[PDB]
Amino acid sequence: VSTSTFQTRRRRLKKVEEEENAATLQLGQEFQLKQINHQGEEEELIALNLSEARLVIKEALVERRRAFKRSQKKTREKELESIDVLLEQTTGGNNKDLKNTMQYLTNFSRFRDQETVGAVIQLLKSTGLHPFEVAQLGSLACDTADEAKTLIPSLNNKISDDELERILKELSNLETLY
Amino acid sequence: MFFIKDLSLNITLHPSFFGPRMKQYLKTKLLEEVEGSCTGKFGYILCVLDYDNIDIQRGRILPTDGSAEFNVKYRAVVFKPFKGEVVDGTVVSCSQHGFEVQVGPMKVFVTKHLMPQDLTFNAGSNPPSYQSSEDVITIKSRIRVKIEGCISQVSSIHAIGSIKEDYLGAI
Amino acid sequence: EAGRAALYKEVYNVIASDGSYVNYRHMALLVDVMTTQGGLTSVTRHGFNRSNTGALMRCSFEETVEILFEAGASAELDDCRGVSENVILGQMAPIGTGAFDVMIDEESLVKY
Amino acid sequence: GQQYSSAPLRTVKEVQFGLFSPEEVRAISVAKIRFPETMDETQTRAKIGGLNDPRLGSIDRNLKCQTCQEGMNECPGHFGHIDLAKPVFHVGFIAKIKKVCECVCMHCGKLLLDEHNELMRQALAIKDSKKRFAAIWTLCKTKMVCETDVPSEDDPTQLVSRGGCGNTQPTIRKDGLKLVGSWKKDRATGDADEPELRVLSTEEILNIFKHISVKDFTSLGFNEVFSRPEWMILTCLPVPPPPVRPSISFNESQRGEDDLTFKLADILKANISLETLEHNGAPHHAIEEAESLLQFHVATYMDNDIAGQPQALQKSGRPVKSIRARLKGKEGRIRGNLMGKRVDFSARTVISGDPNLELDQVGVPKSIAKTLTYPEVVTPYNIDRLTQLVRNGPNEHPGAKYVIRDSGDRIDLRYSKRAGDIQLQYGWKVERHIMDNDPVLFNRQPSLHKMSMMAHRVKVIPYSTFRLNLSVTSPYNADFDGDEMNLHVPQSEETRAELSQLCAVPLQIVSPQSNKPCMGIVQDTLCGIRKLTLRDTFIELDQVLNMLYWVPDWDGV
Amino acid sequence: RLVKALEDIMVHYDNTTRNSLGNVIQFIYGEDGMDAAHIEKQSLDTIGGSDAAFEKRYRVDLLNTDHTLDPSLLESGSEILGDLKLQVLLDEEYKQLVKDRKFLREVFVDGEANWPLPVNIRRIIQNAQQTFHIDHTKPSDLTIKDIVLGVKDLQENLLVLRGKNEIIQNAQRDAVTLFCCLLRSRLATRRVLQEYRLTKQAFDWVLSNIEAQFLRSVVHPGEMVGVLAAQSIGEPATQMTKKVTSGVPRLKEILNVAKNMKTPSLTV
Amino acid sequence: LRFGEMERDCMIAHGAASFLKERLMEASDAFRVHICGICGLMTVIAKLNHNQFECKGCDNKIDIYQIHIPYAAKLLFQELMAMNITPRLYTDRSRDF
Amino acid sequence: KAIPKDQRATTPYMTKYERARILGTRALQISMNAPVFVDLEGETDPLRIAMKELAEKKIPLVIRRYLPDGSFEDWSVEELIVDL
Amino acid sequence: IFVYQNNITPSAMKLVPSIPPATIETFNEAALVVNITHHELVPKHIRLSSDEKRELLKRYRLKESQLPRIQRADPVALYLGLKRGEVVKIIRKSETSGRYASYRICM
DNA sequence: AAGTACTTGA
RNA sequence: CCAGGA
DNA sequence: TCAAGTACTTTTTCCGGTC
Ligand SMILES: [Mg+2]
Ligand SMILES: [Zn+2]
Ligand SMILES: [Zn+2]
Ligand SMILES: [Zn+2]
Repeated sequence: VSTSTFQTRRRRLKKVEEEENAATLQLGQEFQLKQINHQGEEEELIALNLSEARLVIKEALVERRRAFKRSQKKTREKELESIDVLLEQTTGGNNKDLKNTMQYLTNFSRFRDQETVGAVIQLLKSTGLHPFEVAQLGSLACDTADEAKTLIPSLNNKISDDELERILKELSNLETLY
Repeated sequence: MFFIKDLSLNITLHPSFFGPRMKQYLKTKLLEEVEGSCTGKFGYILCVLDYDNIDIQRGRILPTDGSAEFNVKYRAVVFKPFKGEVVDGTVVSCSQHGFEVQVGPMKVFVTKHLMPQDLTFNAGSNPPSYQSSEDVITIKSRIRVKIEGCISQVSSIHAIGSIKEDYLGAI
Repeated sequence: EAGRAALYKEVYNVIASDGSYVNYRHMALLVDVMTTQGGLTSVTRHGFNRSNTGALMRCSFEETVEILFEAGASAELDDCRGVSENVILGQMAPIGTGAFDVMIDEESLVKY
Repeated sequence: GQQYSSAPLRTVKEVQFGLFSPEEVRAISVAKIRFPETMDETQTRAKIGGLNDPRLGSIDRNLKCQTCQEGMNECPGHFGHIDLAKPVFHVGFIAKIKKVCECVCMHCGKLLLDEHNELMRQALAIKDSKKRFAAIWTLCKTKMVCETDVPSEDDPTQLVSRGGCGNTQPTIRKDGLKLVGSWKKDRATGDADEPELRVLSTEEILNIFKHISVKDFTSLGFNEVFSRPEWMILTCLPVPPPPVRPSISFNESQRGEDDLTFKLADILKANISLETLEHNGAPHHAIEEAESLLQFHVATYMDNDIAGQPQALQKSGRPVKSIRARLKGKEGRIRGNLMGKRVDFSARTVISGDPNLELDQVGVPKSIAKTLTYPEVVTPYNIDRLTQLVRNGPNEHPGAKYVIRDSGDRIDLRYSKRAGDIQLQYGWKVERHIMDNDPVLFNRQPSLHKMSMMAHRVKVIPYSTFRLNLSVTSPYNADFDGDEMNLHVPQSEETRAELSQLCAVPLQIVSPQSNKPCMGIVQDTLCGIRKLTLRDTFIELDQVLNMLYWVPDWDGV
Repeated sequence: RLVKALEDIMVHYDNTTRNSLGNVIQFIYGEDGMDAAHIEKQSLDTIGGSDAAFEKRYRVDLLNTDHTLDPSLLESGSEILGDLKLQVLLDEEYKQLVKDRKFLREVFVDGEANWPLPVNIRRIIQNAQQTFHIDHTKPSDLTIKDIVLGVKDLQENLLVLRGKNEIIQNAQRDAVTLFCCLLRSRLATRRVLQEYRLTKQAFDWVLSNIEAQFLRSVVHPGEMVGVLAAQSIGEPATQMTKKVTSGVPRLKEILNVAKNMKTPSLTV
Repeated sequence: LRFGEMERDCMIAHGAASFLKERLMEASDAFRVHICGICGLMTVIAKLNHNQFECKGCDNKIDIYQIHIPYAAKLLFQELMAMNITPRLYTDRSRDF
Repeated sequence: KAIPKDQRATTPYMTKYERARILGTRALQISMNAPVFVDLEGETDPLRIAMKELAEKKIPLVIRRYLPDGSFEDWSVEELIVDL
Repeated sequence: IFVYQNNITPSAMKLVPSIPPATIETFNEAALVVNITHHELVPKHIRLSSDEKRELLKRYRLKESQLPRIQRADPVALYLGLKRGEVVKIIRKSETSGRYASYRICM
């Protein structure tokens, strides 16, 4: 038995179209902008820049360790060892995917502190740009507004070159000095 | 990229577990089944969020058998790669055919042909590397790749990617 | 309405003539079923068996293959609410014992 | 048993009926199905890559299925296909096809009447999918012209144009499996007098049906997804897998192929003749001849009991058993294999009465008890007892027949070398003999009553008859002039509860049939009861004491 | 044919009798919402007798020296004479009993008293009498209010339908109608004291038991009343041997909604 | 022995839902198939060992279920198919009421 | 849709069928070595154990009572009157 | 309402649904000699309002499909001039309950 | 043996 | 089918 | 147009031999 979603659509006999997934912002049916949470409320897609993601997972495993000990009653290279220890505590251990993920995240995160990831999240989610771009803008370090618009091609006409270049400056300024 | 997705999994619990540590075993079995998992529809289901509030609901007793079935509604962090996505990663393997790049849970492979012409294979090195006029790409090097396409393969997703286009390659 | 009253009167007589007693309700139900549609729906392949009940249930009496050929042709959808369908499906029918569902409550479970 | 499958287990909530698109038939197909020869790879005993397993289901019992892997008790067969050289009618749809032609234009594929006719828009309105098609027909049958212009939805002077085509519509009649039209004609305003008499080809009917608008055919019964009218005509015929048409494999080197396997080869053979005939120098009549024969075979395969008599008789006189015949009522599928079933844990013998059995019990012969079994789960509560019955074995009365391990494999206590040193584990099942006080379903056929099937307490007894309390005689409608009765044994704790809690004999005493008791005192006891209770009747001390002691709940007073 | 036509019919958790389409066949099972096993032929007293004989049996007139309840019947007998306030209650009582008489005479036109109804009230009284060792000499410790209101209250507790709304509430009233006429006939003041000679505790117990029994008497949602009804007609047909077509061949005519019947006849 | 139609009726009258299911399944016929979630057909090539699923023609290697039905119904369904009729089996509903 | 506890209108009493099914189910579970919510006062038959659990209303099961429309009222075995 | 002795020509009958929202009814004088409603077997039928109907369906959780149906041409449906969709409440005497209320929707 | 459904002559 | 049993 | 004829449909409780 495998996992299901909040997307209920009834594909009766009519198999296909399964139209390709590209950054023409045409992601899956599953990674659509209009999502639905377990409380039925229409809620927007949640995309994470690897740092926003690093923090989320760390937070979740930290809180899990709490309940696991409760139910039992009756510097980056330094973060890697600290995280690899938390994984030994909460995770199934067979889950090697999370181990690599956490290592990659620790080594590639642009913003260390939660405070930092706060401002990143503000500055960006005010552009009206779709969660995918807003994440790739947070996770890909670009200098020219062309570097950005080339790598994130979906952006193309969505933002001024200058407006994007102004953001790229105040993004570089937020980067935690590793 | 890297999403937070609301998901639900049906679990079929045997009567012997209809003790007070039921929710505890359900939340556990959920994590065993879902965490680590890799699907085509959702990608890599990496980490289940908010353990303390996993909604177990009421379990319907399956008639001829004893067991109860619950639809465990949860929320988790997923990684679903796409074609056109530009990603940063570390080289892992390197051969006369190209090089694999580790991007979180998954490996993205770069063909000798999906790189610029100047970058050429050097077998005569420990470990084997790719050499440009200016650059050197090997096992530890960090690279920015453009995903050309993905293949949903069992308990993983693998992809092909280029470093030929502008603003790609070594970092 | 009078059609119902006469139809019962008649049914009742057939039983009581033989000096037998069947409780009202039984005869009433039969009489009502023949009635409800708005006319005199017979207990024959023509009457009841030609109503809007599900194809599988209907095919279990008199016209089988023809009922299923039409089922296909007009893309009929079986609700799977009838006893008969569940018997054909090897499922517990929504009959007495199976007219409700049974759930464990972890609340009450942890309470005891 | 059957093996573990990771596939999520669900219940069928809906049955979505429909028709097969030829494309689907080709898609679901695991092989085509080109040679009438069953097997023998040029007489070399093994399935032919042409008929029954050119990738299909499987034979040999040993030797696994080629498409899935599983083999026999697990592998449902896999469907194949046969591309028919010409289109053919589905026997079952011949009249619905006729009626559809009667409703539509035999040239443009447009409804003979529409939104412009009042009676039509009214019948079109009908919500019931069948009743609307019924009404649409009685209206459109009569219309013998595809109209170009019809009077406007106001004035009959200025006629508004609907769909084109002015063509005259044939008067269709059936000539058994064939549809022949009689076009009205015009010739000097009169004619007919002598009309155009031609048979409508499958292919032409198929083409008109292909051109019927989705909106139009949807107004008729039809559904654009599951049942387009074009699908009543067969192009690509599905080939049912061996599990549907098994061979009765007598001895070693002897076939025994099913009628359906034969009838299929007939269809194959008919198809090849026609196929070669047309690809070659078409003698054009020898073609409509080879065609009509295939139409017949594909017809008689599904239904062999057709109006126009030729009964597609097997070489033995005996007619070939159609698929329709297989499902046709009482004995055969629905009624005989599904509404009713032959069942395990059943037992039957001559009944006899007993004044010494309790109302709710049933005397069960030792032999019957020693055969019928209850699968009991090894649990701390029963473990020791169960181990003893296991030790007792299949021959001793309170004994057991099988041990079912967690592993799934069955231990036969009759032969297992470890039938002695068998050490039980919680969760295992001991298939033990039926024992005193087990709830069992007792039944006397006919069974025109809920009281004709009641739950009794077992009482293992000697002698070969089922013993019943005399007062329970009436509900069953039994006597002891040579009557036999049926016994069914529940296999689950749930099932047992159902019997004991809903249908046990005491519960059944006062019946809702006539809101009164359905069991009373009979015969000897009724006769003796009058005799005992007369004023004249006095009993001496000696007998009073025996009469008192005889009452099992007597206060001792 | 009876079985196949009825199979899918059963009582749902709304007391409604429906088929596999959820189409209502009967609004409430057998028009009374009761299980057939829990029913017994009982005599509706009120129905027959002379208008004078009824009067003697039911009328209490505390404002007339001859038609009062003798102080031998109950303790309050002496203090009860001339109570205008109390007489208002016995007037309601008698007026309802008269209402009921007319009504029952409308239902059962022939005047047939014996009908199958739930709760054998006759037996409950009999039991109260041995259970409480009822002294057919000494006067009762009951009030007129104890009897009159006690019954009025018990009636509100005879639940067949539960919904909180006019439709369902009016429905409940309807289903319970007939049983109450019986209840009011068997539990009228004069009857309880003169005939039954019940004490307050005896009466209190009789009331609780009618309630309990009545509730046990209702049909159980899940009851496959369809098959039941089919078999309840089917089985008796199996035992079947002006001159009009009758028995098995007539039942055949009936079920088939036979157009050209064998013995057509008018009864003018 | 035959637990026939009239016996089915008595069980239905009793309200013995699970006792009936048992007689018809466990005590006789009972079989397990794999069906497709798109076209509710017994098409699924269950290579349950290698844990491969597939309903080619649907190209569905994902949306697959398992069901327990009497083998005679698996038969009946295969028979209705051979006769060009589609008895599509669905594990969810779409109509309500 | 699920009817709120404050708007439930089905019988406050347990149906014959409900009780037979609860007893069946518990007995089945008890027999499959499920945890028993009562002192077995020497009891060994899972139905007699089930009867005992229901006798003290220590059965942690709920009856989902479906209405012809599809809606339902959930009732606890603890809350259902057992006059049967 | 048009009470006719013997017949109404099909010419005249074609003018019946010609003037809506107003409605026309044809009654053969011979049928009306006896009021069928007065018969032993004919119980009280009561026509429900749009609100009363809406309520019935709400109270029993019904679709109009699920209600027992009075046929449009029914002698009583004619007497009451019931229209398709309109609902009647039948109040019959019961040997079971004394009074039983059934409902019928128009065809 | 008794129906529906459809066809045929006045 | 044929012969029989309640 | 409408009576009367036509085709064709449909059932019937449960449990050895000889082929
Ligand atoms: Mg006999
Ligand atoms: Zn296979
Ligand atoms: Zn045309
Ligand atoms: Zn499929």
